[PDB]
Amino acid sequence: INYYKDAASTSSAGQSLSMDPSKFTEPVKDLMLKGAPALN
Amino acid sequence: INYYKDAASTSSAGQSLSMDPSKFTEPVKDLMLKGAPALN
Amino acid sequence: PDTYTSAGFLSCWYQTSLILPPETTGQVYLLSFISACPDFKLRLMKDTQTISQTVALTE
Amino acid sequence: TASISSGPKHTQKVPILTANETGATMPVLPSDSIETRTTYMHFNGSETDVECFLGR
Amino acid sequence: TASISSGPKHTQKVPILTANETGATMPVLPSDSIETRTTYMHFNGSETDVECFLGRAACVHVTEIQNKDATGIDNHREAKLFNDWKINLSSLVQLRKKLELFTYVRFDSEYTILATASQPDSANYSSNLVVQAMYVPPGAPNPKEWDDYTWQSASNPSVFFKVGDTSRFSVPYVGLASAYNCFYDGYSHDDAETQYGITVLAHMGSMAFRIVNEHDEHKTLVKIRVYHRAKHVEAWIPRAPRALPYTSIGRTNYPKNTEPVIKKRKGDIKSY
Amino acid sequence: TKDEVNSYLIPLNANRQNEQVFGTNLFIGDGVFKTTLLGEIVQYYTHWSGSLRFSLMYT
Amino acid sequence: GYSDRVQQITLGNSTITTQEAANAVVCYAEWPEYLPDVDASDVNKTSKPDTSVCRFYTLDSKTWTTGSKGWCWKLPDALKDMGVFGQNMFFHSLGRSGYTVHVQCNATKFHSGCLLVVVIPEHQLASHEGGNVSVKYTFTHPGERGIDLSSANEVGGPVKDVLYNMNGTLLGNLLIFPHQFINLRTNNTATIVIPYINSVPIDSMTRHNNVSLMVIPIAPLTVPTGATPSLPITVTIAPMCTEFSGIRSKSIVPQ
Amino acid sequence: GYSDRVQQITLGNSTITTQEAANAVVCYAEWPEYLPDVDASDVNKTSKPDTSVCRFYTLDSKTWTTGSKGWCWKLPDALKDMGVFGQNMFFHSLGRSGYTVHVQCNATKFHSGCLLVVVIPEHQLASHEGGNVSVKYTFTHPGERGIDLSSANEVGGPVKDVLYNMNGTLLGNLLIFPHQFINLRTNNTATIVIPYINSVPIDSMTRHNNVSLMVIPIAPLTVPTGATPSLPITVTIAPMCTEFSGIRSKSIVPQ
Repeated sequence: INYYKDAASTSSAGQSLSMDPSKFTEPVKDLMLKGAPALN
Repeated sequence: INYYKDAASTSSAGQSLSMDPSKFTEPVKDLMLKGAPALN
Repeated sequence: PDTYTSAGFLSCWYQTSLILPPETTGQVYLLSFISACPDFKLRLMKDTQTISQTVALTE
Repeated sequence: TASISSGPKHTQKVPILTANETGATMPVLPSDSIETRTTYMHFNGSETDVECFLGR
Repeated sequence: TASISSGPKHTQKVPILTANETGATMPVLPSDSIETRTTYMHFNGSETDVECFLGRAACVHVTEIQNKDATGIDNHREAKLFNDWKINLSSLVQLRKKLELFTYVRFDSEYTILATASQPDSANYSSNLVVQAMYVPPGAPNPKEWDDYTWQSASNPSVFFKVGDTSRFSVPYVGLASAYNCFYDGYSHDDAETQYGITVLAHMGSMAFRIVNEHDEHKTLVKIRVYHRAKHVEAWIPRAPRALPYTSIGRTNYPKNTEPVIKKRKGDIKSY
Repeated sequence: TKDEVNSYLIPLNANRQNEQVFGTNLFIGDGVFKTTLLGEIVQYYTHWSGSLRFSLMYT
Repeated sequence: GYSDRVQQITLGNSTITTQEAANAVVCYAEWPEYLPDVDASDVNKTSKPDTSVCRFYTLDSKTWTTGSKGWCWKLPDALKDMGVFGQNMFFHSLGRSGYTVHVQCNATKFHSGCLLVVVIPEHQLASHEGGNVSVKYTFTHPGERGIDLSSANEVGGPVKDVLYNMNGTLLGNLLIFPHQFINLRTNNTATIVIPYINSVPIDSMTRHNNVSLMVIPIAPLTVPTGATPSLPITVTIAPMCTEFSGIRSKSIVPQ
Repeated sequence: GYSDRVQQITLGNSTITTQEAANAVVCYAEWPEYLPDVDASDVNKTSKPDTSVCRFYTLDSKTWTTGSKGWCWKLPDALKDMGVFGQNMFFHSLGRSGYTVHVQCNATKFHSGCLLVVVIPEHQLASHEGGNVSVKYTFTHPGERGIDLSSANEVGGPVKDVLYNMNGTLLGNLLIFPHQFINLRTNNTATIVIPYINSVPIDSMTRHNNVSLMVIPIAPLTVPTGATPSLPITVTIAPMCTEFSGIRSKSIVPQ
């Protein structure tokens, strides 16, 4: 129950439960498959 | 939920969301169209 | 007024020039107005530097 | 809902010439005198409502 | 949902040989190089969510004001008759290092303000003072005396609470851009001598404190602690954590003749 | 040097060519703008965004 | 017969071929794109010179020697004088751009050495003075010359200490930023595509640089016996999806 | 209430209003348009800076006095230094453009005078020396200053005799070219839209001017009694549908 009118006044947000490290761990242009050779 | 009986005791009103500047910006008797000459 | 946030300048120049008819003389004047387009947004209310006081007024 | 897209103009219809002696403020916009691109307002004017202005 | 069962391998398909020059971190697992058994995660990673990481109150500021006879004081501000604070999150380092793990950050703030009183010299009693905290956005008249017209605060949000108590309110994200810049490699204009790095892009307002009470016979020291909790957090672009100590609000500068930050081995490279 | 009806009048000179009629920066919360209704309201808020309409009426 | 190894990038009227690449990085897995209306604020139609600005400019070459500490360029600064890109830059109030960065360094199978090529969004430098000394404008706008981390401290300039990234963080952790290594034994180029990253939809190109490109020797250069002890490093960079807006008189900037 | 008389032209970030126009001429009844593929030869994709080059540049003003003979500007020369139009010009090998020309001259209902405003495609000038003396480059590239037909013969310059259009034809027949009069009693501006006219699809902007704009007093200026005896004439011109192609190093031209 929100007792207040504005959105800033609500409690903390709830877990992204998004999670996708590939923008950080695999930003390569041509896709690399694990097990296939790195450099062909 | 109002806890009180009288109307003065309720919280602030809620946004007019009315908004019509023409009583102030265009109080002319004969309607002016933008693009048409001001004085004919 | 703030720098990072500054908006520009407005200037006005003769394009050709003012020409008065005969029998006429001196300076002519322009009146200038300002108003906001329907575009406009204002937010985060605060107190105006345009008014202050040193003792409470009375009747 | 702030600006529509508008391009070059060469008209007989000039929205920027008016007669202020009439007492009106004609509703001229950026797109009447420069070429604009679309943009949205993203804003309602909530905090300028008179209830808000006099309500603290 | 942690490890699958995997057995002996004798392949032409080697997942453990890679080329790090590419910039990727290939997702290698225990089961690519030893024989594993199934196990489940039993865990969600709840408490590492950025909302959780930045979402607890941190002390962001300690100031102090006193209640005393202002008679003959030529400079209230200077007597700590009242005091302002331009809001920041980079003056006490604990929360600062946490925020600067990200480049841009967007959140609502919840402030808690604790005020306690001290009476360091002989008093008959402890008085009960009410503090006033005014939020002064840039362009508002700033208080000059501890009882100016400014304190009327007719358009500026202010909270009145008692010393010993706590005040709590929450302010929406007041940034001018889409996020607050944790870093800014720019200037406010192309000036040859303008300041570098410090920007309005980070500006969060400013706050002025005073005691509403007139003076009693003794003097009373009131010390204000402002706590800040981020709620509704959004963070972009992770960066390397801060290694050297901080020297200034808003610049990246570290102190000269600082000490080696990497612990030297007591022994060889070969040592355990 | 003292407020006068005359500071609303921008003068124009006959026969000048190429020259400049007036100049101002656009800090709507200060300077020329500051006492206008627009300037006066803008000052109740901290932030503004939007288009401005500047018009000149010739007399 | 496609290898990760050979590549061709054609952009405008200019083409680059590498026969010894190591894939390419696209920052944060996003490719440069123009500014959508939903994200727009300024009402001005923007100018998109296209092929006259989106081509490859090769900056002047550096020389890696055994004593090198590393070099740093800022964008869009490094290009402030390249062809029509630069003119547009000084002439509009606002502009926006992504880039393709191609760093080149070839040697032989007897050399060793490894450079880190990294892009840091919003790289705010530190003053070597400490305290709250600022870093003057000119110092953070080296132009095509870039900053040479093995040059001496100057007054009003930034600190040039490599183990600290010019900001109080350790060299070792720069790997959290989009980056690629050039290991003479593997690699001979590094290519990174940079999408436009800012907290505003479009900004000024002169008062704010939005990425520093940094090339840092990490495993020292080691040449074969009686080889000349140095290799040149060349940086070629191409603006991509550039847009300029708010045209006028032409900025005048310090120094 | 539309009159032939009032008009607004908005092009780029600039707008012109006239309250005393006399219609507008569109050369040969054709409006500027880009270069179609069917007509193309150079294989290069062209650059269309759009709003940054297609706006109105106002050249410096002239002064009509009772002794004036007339002035002449060449295009694209007159604009060789205006903003990004000019940069593009020196930086590409080829370019192409149409223009809107707006000539301005206001007076009062007591003045008299009438100017001819005409656009001449391929106006090859004559040497005042006769024979086969050429007209040097600099002389036919006056820039924004244009040529002042009442200035003196110079060496290597063109002839400036008005009854002969600077080429051996009579002033009276200039009316076969798109033109408009400014008759103080009627008119206060002249506007001509110029489509791109050439025998090749695109050309060099520096070695060849494709139109001369000419403003010539024909009925002498006559001011009211004890009026100042002169009026300024201003020329504002806007490139329209501009395209540049073959970008490179940046031409260096005589003088």
